[PDB]
Amino acid sequence: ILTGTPLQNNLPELWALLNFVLPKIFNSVKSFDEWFNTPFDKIE
Amino acid sequence: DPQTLITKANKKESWRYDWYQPSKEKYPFRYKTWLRNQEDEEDILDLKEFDRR
Amino acid sequence: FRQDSILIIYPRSQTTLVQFGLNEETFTVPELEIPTQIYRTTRQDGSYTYHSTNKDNKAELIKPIQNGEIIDISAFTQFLRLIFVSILSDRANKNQDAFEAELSNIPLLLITHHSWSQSDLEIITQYVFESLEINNLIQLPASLAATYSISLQNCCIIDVGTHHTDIIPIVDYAQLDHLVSSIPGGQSINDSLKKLLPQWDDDQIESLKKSPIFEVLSKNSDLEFNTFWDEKGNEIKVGKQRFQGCNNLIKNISNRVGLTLDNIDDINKAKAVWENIIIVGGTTSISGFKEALLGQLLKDHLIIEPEEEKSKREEEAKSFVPTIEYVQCPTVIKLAKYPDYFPEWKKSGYSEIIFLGAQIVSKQIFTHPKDTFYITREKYNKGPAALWDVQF
Amino acid sequence: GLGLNLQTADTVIIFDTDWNPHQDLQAQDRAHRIGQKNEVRILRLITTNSVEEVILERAYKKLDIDGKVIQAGKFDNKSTSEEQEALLRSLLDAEEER
Amino acid sequence: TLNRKCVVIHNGSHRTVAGFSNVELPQCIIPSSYIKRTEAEFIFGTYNIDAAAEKRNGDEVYTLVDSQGLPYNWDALEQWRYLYDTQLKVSPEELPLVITPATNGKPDAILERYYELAFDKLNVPVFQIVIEPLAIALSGKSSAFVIDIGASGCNVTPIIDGIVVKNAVVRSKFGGDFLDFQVHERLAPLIKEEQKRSTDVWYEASTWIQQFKSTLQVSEKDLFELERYYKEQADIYAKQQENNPLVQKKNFLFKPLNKTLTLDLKECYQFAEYLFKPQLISDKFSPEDGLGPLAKSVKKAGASSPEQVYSLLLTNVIITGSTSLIEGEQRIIKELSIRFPQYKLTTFANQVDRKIQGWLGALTANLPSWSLGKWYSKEDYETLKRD
Amino acid sequence: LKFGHRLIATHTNLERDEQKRAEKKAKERLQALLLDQTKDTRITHLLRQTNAFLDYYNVAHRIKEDIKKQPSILVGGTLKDYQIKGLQWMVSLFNNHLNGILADEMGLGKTIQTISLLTYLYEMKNIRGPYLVIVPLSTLSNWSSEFAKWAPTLRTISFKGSPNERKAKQAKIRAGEFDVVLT
Ligand SMILES: Nc1ncnc2c1ncn2[C@@H]1O[C@H](COP(=O)(O)OP(=O)(O)O)[C@@H](O)[C@H]1O
Ligand code: BEF
Ligand SMILES: [Mg+2]
Repeated sequence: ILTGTPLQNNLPELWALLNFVLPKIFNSVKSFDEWFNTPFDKIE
Repeated sequence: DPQTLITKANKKESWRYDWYQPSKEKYPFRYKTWLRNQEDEEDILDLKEFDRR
Repeated sequence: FRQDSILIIYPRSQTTLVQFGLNEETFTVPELEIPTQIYRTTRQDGSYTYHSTNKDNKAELIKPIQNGEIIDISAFTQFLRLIFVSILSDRANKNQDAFEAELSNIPLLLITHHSWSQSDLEIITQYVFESLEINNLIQLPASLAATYSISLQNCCIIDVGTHHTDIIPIVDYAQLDHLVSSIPGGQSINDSLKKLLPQWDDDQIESLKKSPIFEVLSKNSDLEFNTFWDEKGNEIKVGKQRFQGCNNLIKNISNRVGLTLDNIDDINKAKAVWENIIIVGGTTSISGFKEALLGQLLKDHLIIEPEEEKSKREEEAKSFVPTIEYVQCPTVIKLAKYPDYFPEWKKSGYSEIIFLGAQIVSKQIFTHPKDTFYITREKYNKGPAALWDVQF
Repeated sequence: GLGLNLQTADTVIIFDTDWNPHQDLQAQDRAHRIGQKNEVRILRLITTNSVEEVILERAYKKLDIDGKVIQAGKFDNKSTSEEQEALLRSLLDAEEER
Repeated sequence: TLNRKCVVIHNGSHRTVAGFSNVELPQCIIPSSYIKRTEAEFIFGTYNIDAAAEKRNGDEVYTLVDSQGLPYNWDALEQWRYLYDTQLKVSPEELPLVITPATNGKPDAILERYYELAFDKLNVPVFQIVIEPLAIALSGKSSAFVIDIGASGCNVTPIIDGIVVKNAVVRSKFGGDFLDFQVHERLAPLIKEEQKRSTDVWYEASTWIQQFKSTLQVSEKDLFELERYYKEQADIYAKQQENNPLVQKKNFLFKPLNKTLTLDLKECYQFAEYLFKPQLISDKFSPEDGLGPLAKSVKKAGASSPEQVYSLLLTNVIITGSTSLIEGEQRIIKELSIRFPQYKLTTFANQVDRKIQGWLGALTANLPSWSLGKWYSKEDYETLKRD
Repeated sequence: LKFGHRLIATHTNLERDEQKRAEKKAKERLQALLLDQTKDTRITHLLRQTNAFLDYYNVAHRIKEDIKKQPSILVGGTLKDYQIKGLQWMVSLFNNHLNGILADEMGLGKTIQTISLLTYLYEMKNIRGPYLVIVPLSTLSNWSSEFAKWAPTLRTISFKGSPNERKAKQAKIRAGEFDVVLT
């Protein structure tokens, strides 16, 4: 996949990014919804 | 009795391997085939002995 | 059908594996292992009463099957009686309502061999529906019951019992009758064991044949001598012959598999069978027999730019290595895979995996309405001509 | 946004003001290219007392969200190890400037 | 069909193929030859190869069946006992029999010998003799133009409304066994080696010559025409830039040497060229002996309206045979569409099952009437025994 | 064939019933008498992607290759360090049979690296056959113009506009005699 930029800043389709490109994480699709909490006490 | 267990089991024709003469009437030859038997046509081991365990 | 009603029987060259009642989560090892044997009292009127024990020593121990083949069809149908009736009486004692549950309708799944004749299986169906009165019957071949253990479509079944070796090509879940070649069995493994261990007996060399230290080379190997234990618990040591013995049969099967699979006018199915070499039987608990059989196949029949010519054009390449392009079929020789998702079969081994695919086929077809693969009672109302109607 | 590959373009002006920031930065690099002989200047024409500055406010709001993803995706070229923490402190102060 | 279990046997010039009617596969495919191991021991059976892998002195793979499709060693063919007991494991006296090469009407004898072989030698209680190229047309066509490139040669038989055009049945010499001699002849410097030897020659025809045969080719046009055309193509590709398909190596791995036997595409073409052009191997064989003008079997079928025969044959072409499973049918389409372009060659062929297509047609046995074919009673022998 | 492939599905059931036995048995056992499972097991899954699909810089790019020359069929294109590194990392992704995302900014030769993809790997392998390239409708001919000037001997098939003109092409190249379909 050629692109000048990745997906939207919220990035929920990082799955759909990684699913069409890679056979990596299509088994458990509901895995990283708790682990997409990184983009969304500022230090801690 | 083995035959009593057998008739107690799996619940109906019989069939035979016989010379048929086929019809055209009948051919001057004959031939073997599995023909339909019509209506009018030992001992036990206990198991768990040969059981691999 | 009920899997508790399911009876699966594999008579092999010495022993008959029987399982009544599937384990139904993962399939079990066939619990019952009779010898393939039935005593026949020749009652003095010429009638024959058939027993499991030597009845008053007028009984003769008739093996119905050695070398896989039916060697007494009436004694085999009465060994079907001896096993079947025993399942009926044992579930009449242990369960006693199984004649309405497990023995109400037994879908009899009998494992057949390539050397069982057409009249053999027809008399089997006749005795099964008229004298055993079994309304539902699969005569599942040993090759298909091996290949369905992971529904393999093209493979080679090498039934190495203790006595005989079948080489059976399977293409599209079907056996080539004209290419099945049976060469002798772990007695050929025992035979080159006796060639290499002359000081031993058949019990010592057969216990080596069922020893853990039995391999073939193509650590036990770094040890020159290894110690296993006899049937009486006597420690026996063995030199390099525990890496041998199977190797003579390995070369015999290897040349026979090559002459079997290279004579095909279809150049492509040969390779697909060539890469799914399956070796089964009660002997084939021997380690390395299948491995050095594969290595000897690659030694005898692998088509490649050979090490003289591939080395020569390695040197022509160093002047990235190309290969001289050959036209023949056996260019890749491999074995097939065993289902590791059966812990009862992972634990109790896959030397008799013909019973495993028979168990898988029994949970498939019998728990299905599909009588395209088993004769019904009404289908007997074409008989064993409907045995020709219910094949896979 | 995806129409042309130009090495001679110079000046960029945006009126719609980035409903999608990835759409704005996609159309942003059409001026500077391999072999650019001009000097690029970018203007966002925004009127005071209107709603288009709020989308321009929300421009660098959304540009900071993928700053932890796609501007954290920038040092992942040759699997760098120290270039992440340099961009973790330097881009943080640029996010502190806004 | 009717309640019958007939025995279906195809006896080719090299292969004896046997099974029953109720099994659509043969129980065995052994040779119609034998390694007469030397006692005389007529070793039938393919693997029983391994005896000829001994290449033993006295072992002599004589054929039973010559290149006409008729057996010349009939009591060693009575192999029939070997079939029924060692392969079929049944009494022939139980079961009916279907046995499969066309002729001009003279040997319609061999049936008497089959009256020997099915009533006297084996006592098969009834036997049906079917025509093998007509059986290939059966397995559901009524009329055909059957070319069997078997082991015996290119056997051309026209068939019009089920009848055999007797004057036009032509069988060539050049098929499997002549190409066994040819592959043994041309790869002879590369195998470095160069009936009784049939234990050398038939054994090599079982091991490596067939391995060069199922892996030989026929050019889809004439190889001289394809050769000039591909040389013109390669000259175009060379002169435009400043590759020929025929200069590429079809190397053979001669497993009794494990050696590269580089024959090219044209080289493997040239063997099966001798089936269409046997003037390239010997002067005593015309292009008429080749399969193209063999056209002549169409024209001799024109005398049984001749253009109606041409319509039926050249729109109902049938391809079969062992040596026809060598790649290259398109040679037949090109070579007879230049001798008969008038009716476009709509050909039929079993493409696999082709080498045992006479067996499958004899198996089609499974006719719904015993009156559809002549089934010989023992009384039919007794009628043929009179006058 | 219906039955034999029924058992293929049934073997998947007997595996997955064992897998739903065992993974639940693993999830019971591995935490009774965070996401670092995804570190080591996806490194081995990269080995499944290389061999069975057909440090992260080393275990994925294990087939190492670095050629700073352009393809000979790439004619008239500028060679800097981006499309050398962009090629032979993707060639390392090509040799390891891996997909990826070219996450570059812009102007880093998306046409240059893809031409150098097909013209270099194919030069050696000489396949350059039925390969699919799909670009947006805004930039179609520019890729095709760069498929003319930057590389010869790679044919291109387009798909645009009214359906009448497609009937001439897609019935002529119905059998698929091309190097690239640019759709
Ligand atoms: N070595 C070079 N010399 C001259 N121009 C170049 C060179 N490399 C790239 N370019 C320019 O880059 C453009 C192609 O970039 P493009 O494929 O659009 O990148 P992306 O797809 O990543 O946006 C061409 O118009 C070309 O002028
Ligand atoms: F896609 Be960018 F304008 F090269
Ligand atoms: Mg682009």
